Amino acid sequence: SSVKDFPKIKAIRSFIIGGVGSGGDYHNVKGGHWLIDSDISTPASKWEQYKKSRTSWGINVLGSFLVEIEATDGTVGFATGFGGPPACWLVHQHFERFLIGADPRNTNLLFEQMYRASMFYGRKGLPIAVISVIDLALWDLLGKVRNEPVYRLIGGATKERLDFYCTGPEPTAAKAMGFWGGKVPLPFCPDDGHEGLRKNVEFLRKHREAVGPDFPIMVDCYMSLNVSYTIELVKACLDLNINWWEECLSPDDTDGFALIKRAHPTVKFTTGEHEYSRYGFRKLVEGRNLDIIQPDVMWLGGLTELLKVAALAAAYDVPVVPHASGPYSYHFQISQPNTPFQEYLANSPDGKSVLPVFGDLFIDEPIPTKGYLTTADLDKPGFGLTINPAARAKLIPSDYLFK
Amino acid sequence: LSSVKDFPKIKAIRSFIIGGVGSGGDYHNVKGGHWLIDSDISTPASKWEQYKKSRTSWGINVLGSFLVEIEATDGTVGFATGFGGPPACWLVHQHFERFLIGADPRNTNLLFEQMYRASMFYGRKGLPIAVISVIDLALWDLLGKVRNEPVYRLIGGATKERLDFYCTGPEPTAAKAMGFWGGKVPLPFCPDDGHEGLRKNVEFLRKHREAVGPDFPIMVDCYMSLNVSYTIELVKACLDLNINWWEECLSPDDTDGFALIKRAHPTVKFTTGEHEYSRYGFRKLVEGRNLDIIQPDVMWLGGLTELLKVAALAAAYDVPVVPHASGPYSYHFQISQPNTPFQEYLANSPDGKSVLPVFGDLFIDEPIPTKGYLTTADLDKPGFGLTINPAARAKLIPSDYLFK
Amino acid sequence: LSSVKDFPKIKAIRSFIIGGVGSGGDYHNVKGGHWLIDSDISTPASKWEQYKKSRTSWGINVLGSFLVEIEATDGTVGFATGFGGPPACWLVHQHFERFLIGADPRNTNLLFEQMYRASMFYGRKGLPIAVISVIDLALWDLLGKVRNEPVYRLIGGATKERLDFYCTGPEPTAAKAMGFWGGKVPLPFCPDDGHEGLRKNVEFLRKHREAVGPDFPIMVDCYMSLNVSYTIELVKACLDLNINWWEECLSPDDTDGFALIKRAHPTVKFTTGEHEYSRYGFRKLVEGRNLDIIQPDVMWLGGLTELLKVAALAAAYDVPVVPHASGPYSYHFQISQPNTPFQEYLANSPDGKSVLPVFGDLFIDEPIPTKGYLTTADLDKPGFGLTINPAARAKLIPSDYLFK
Amino acid sequence: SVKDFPKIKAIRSFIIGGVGSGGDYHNVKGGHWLIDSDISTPASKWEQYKKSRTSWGINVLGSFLVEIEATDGTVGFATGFGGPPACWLVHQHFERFLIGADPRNTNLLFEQMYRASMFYGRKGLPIAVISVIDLALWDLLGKVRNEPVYRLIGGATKERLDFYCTGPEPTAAKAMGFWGGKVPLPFCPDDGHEGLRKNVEFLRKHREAVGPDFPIMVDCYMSLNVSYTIELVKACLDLNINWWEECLSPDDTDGFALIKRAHPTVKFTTGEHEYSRYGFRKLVEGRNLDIIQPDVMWLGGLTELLKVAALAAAYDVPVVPHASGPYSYHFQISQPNTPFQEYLANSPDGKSVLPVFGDLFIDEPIPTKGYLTTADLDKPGFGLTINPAARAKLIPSDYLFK
Ligand SMILES: [Mg+2]
Ligand SMILES: [Mg+2]
Ligand SMILES: [Mg+2]
Ligand SMILES: [Mg+2]
Repeated sequence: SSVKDFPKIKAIRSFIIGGVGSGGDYHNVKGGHWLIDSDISTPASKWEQYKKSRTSWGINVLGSFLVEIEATDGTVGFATGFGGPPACWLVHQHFERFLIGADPRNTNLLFEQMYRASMFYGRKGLPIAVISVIDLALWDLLGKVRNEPVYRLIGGATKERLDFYCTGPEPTAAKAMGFWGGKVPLPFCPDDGHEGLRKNVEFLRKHREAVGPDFPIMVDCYMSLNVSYTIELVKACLDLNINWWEECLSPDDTDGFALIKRAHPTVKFTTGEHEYSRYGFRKLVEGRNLDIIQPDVMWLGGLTELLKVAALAAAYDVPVVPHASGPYSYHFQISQPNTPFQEYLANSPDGKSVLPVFGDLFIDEPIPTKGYLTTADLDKPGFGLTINPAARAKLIPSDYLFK
Repeated sequence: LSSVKDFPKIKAIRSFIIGGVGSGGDYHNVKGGHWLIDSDISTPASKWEQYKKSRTSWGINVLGSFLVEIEATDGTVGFATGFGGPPACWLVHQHFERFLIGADPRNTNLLFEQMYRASMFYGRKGLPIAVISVIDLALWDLLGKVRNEPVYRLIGGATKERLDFYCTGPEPTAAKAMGFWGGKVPLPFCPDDGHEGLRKNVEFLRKHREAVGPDFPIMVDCYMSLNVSYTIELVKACLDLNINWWEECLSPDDTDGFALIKRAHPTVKFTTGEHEYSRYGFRKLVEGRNLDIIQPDVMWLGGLTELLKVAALAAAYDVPVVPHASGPYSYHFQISQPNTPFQEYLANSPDGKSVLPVFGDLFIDEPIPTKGYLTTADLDKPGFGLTINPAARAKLIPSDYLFK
Repeated sequence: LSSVKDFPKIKAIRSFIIGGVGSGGDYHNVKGGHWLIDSDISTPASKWEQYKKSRTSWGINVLGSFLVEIEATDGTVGFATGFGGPPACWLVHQHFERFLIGADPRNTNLLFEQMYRASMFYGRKGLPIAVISVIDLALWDLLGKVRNEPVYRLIGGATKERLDFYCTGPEPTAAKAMGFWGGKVPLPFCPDDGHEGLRKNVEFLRKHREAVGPDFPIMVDCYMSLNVSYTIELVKACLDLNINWWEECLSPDDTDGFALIKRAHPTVKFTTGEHEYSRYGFRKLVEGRNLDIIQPDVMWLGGLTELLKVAALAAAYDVPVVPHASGPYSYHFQISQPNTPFQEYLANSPDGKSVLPVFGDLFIDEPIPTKGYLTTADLDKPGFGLTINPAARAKLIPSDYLFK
Repeated sequence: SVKDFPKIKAIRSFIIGGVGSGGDYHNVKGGHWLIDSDISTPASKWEQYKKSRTSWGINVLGSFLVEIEATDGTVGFATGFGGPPACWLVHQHFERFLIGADPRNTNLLFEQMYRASMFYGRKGLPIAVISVIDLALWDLLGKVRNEPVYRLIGGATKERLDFYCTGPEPTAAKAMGFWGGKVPLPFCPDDGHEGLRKNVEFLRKHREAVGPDFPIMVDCYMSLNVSYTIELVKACLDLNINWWEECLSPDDTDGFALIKRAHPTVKFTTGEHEYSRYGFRKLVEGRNLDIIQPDVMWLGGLTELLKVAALAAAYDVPVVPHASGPYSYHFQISQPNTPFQEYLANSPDGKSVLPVFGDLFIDEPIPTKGYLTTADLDKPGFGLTINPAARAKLIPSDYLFK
């Protein structure tokens, strides 16, 4: 009588995305893509048979999945992420019980229940990725019911333009397209010894020469190094003026950054894409040994938990720059006090062009073909992503997993 | 783009000083006789005989209350009240209005950051921040009204369907009888009264404990009037009384002192925060985890936008946030977060034996916990659900005269 | 080579979901009425009414149990069970099988590092690690069978000839009567039940202390359901009950909180760890030496291979390791290390008054501590000494359907 | 039912006569660089003990061998330094814990020997004795099972083991295939600034001889101090030294916190003269050491080494044992945090690879090409067979009890 009668959650559906290159799993791409077939230092590079390809050790094992949440009024919110079959299984077997019949505006409650109820087998990893996509679907639903973009529901626009840096093998392409900086993947791991270190130095030197003395260059190490190696490598590259070194250490050793900072206190280091929950991120802010924390919105717990993570970081003026994530990150970056810019993970096989982060799953993903986006690009209900009707044929119902 | 709601922009902002007393955000600008100002209460000024008997003697009621109205281009008006009076209104128009006119009210994060950083040279804490807080609350009231939704449904929904209250006042037996889960009494004597005062404080608490029985929770408010050594000795002298928690024992300037207090009484709970401001001020109270509960006042710390960030920081360490009784502004907040367990109700009756509106006759529909609790249904009104009493309109003094 | 044993390589790996309930590694996937799911137990979900009376209500039994079989080229088959069900089986074949086929099963260190580091992008803790744990245990079972030796004789031998147990369940008088050295009871109410819940918790523990006498050791399991302040107050309220130790008082996400708990109760023992994973996860529980005992679950933390490394680190600080239940997988470990003093047995009888197989009817010869202890002789069988019940194989659901 | 494992029937001890044979690396013939070249040591402070390491007694103990025979006739053995006093302790103290025991009870036997000798041990000689006994137990276990020790402690984490060479000729190390060369620091702090400049020139010459890329490490044999180390390292920054080894006395590992404050981008190592899991935990705490280097024959043995490596692994600190031959090879090839092996050049001039234990064994696998593979280690136990010729040099320890 006095306030809006908000529709409640009626049902939840999940699908696995058939094929590759479509959906939230960044690394479930076709062979030849630099993301899986170029020289990239990884936790498995220690072993020859898992050194030449990231798919060899299973970086693409999970695949992508999609969650749809339908309200009693017919409005449907959705989101995608990596997790595939196992994720869909958990969606229905465990989390559905908390959603059906609930007021979707109760984001704080739903997250706490899903998180604490799965604590015995979760807290980090796959289960949290599942909660993340469910939470993102809820926000998409809330935006659509109110007919407002998600960013207008979480603080508004703190900026009217979102500037991107490009992650890929071709920083000169990033520069030419308008991106403010380029992040390249380190090719060799510590096990390659000093030989690999010199090759790593040459690889970076070549890029620095190619883009000029001013273009910012960042280095992604995909949690593949160690303290001693990181310190030696960074020292060897001091004249290359690297902007920052990303995820040098395993997510299990964030304590190691106190040691890295002791050695290179004037050098920037970042990490976080493989960390989860507000409890996990509080440790990355503690000690302030990380210049930027980079959670993945589809992995850390979702938008609801991300808002809390950013608030804690904001109390220490630590910037939050999410790992890729597309619109799920765009709506977040454009609305907070401490979210300076955005990352775009080059999704073209050669890293020379900008293609949709989620492939052909959606038909209207806003892309930074000129290195940036504006609030206008995000002025669509929810997260603004419309499922490509032609992609429905590729959406496999998860029903078979329960037969 | 036309693909989404066309939200109205901010058209104008108005401010008023609330005439008289007992109405508005200033809890302490009340009529003489009210225990809030005329009972024995230890304060930072109790050190001096002429300022020990009443809190008004030294100026606790000097500012008064003020009201801010923010009107959107569609005619919708959001508002909020708080303490600050004339000087607060002066700042609203002279400094902050420039950031508001023509802005999208949904840009709460941007507007807060601009007002806070732009007033940093004379603010960061205190009066200027209280001004920003009331403006921010008015923005949220406006947002809820435009969307036709209660504020709590815009900041996380309901994490609980019922909000339980504890009652702050001189009569915990009344609090118990009314349904409140606990009672917080004000400490009567300050450190300068010496050991006699300490004995009198102990006797004061002993009698309250005996009156409510051994199980009813009793908390003690010290209004930032003690010091480390006195707190340690007082707490020790009261161990057998089973005090639930000791509130604001130290000056807000010495939160570092709780490390020393915790070293002495690690099994005793301590709280503080009503006179702390910004996310930068509160990060300190969470650091070291020497405070069991942080208690910011929504109308003082910076507003709801900033409070949401303060609560999130505390939540990462599972530190509960229980705001200093701020009426609906705190109710909508407490009902929505994962670490906001209960609420405080500052007995506003002269004798502390009954529950009356926190903001007096300024509004006509303030939800009150006469039974010691409120429900989400009680909060189901647009914005903060407060409607100005048309009769109070006459008391609303335009701030225009301050610029003549 | 021609001078040493020609060890068979891994030929194939099979996984099965255990149909029904009460059989397999999932301790909580049991029939209704079992105290493990239907008694008053404080949990992380006890904050919500609809989830506080039953642990199955919020999903403690959602995963189910699964079995892994690893067959060597000589036809020898090693196997192990654990919780994880369908999703666990999916991962076994889709991700981990690639590292196992054709490998030398004696390369336990290599295989664990590969599975762990290759799944770090979505693992490090939780379900994925539980999968790796069961595969590792199956590898050890296989190694013992190929060499015709018990697993304990392959990881250090016997550091003791007898393994003493304490009993976890609602009836400590039964534990005492059956010969167990101590009894661990589950705390009934969570912090959200306030002071009333706290008084009830105290009365609950007092009743048990009264029942077993002043000398019988009583431990309290809190199933990661409390918080720092509540734990401190509860322990203080139970000081005269002489509780041996308080288990998993905090969420596994806040082990840092034990520093605060120890500051308040330095003479009281605290334990945790059943929901922590990897050597990297456990190194934190040993740092600061704020935990008197760490308790990993061998089927969850990463496996026996990783557990051996966790125990070695703890051993450098003389911190005892007492794994969570785990049956034979834990018995073989506890009997072989320098810092593994005793073992836990989770009373699996619906009323907690008798001891039954931990894995139910899945096996036909599980050694059980009916007298409160086991001996090295009880463990003298190839591998982990568990023989699959033929009648249970029909209950074994091939995971094949998950890939159709 | 299960295997009926043979129990320990007896234990025998022998002193290895002469020099150049056995576990005492430094009990060699005069002229060997190990004892007669310029090497900074704890005793370099005194002129009469400056020129040779034997002058102050680095070779005073000698080598000894322990044989443990099981009831089935199988015999496991190991060698180490300790000589006569070591043999005395083997029988007078430790034999009581071994006779009649199941050799598979490695954890129990180690704890009993260590804790029972705590009143006069914990570090040093007594621990070296326990180590050799423990190694003999593992040799026995592998032989009874007809498996290499590495297949009993985790398998192979690598199929190839790369070595770096310790000696005065890094160009020889490079030529032979070793990935790096570790040279001994010639002068101690007591030689003042003059000695420091000579140390710098000494290292510069080696760097210039092997080129800018070949890894060069510097061994300081626990002879320096904090201030001197800080000044020396600073003076050599342009030489790109890979790591500085055992700069401080084993009694002052706390000093590395100070060294790291000064040179946080420089690698430091130590540990060959540290013992037990309790001793090594301190080297891992603070993470001020980039590599810990216990000697398998001194720290307590393989059983304890496995625990030391596990603690280090929790912090990703690599463990690279000091020399040790097969006792270390089997360990390095099997752990997650044991990247490479050290080969202490035993040739007098340091230009060739000779057996670590001399002519004591007849089949010691040697890294003539700078590496070894799992195939080289595929022998029962530690794969060392006593040289029939050497049997004559095996002096029964019996005379020590008469
Ligand atoms: Mg990255
Ligand atoms: Mg107060
Ligand atoms: Mg437990
Ligand atoms: Mg050395």
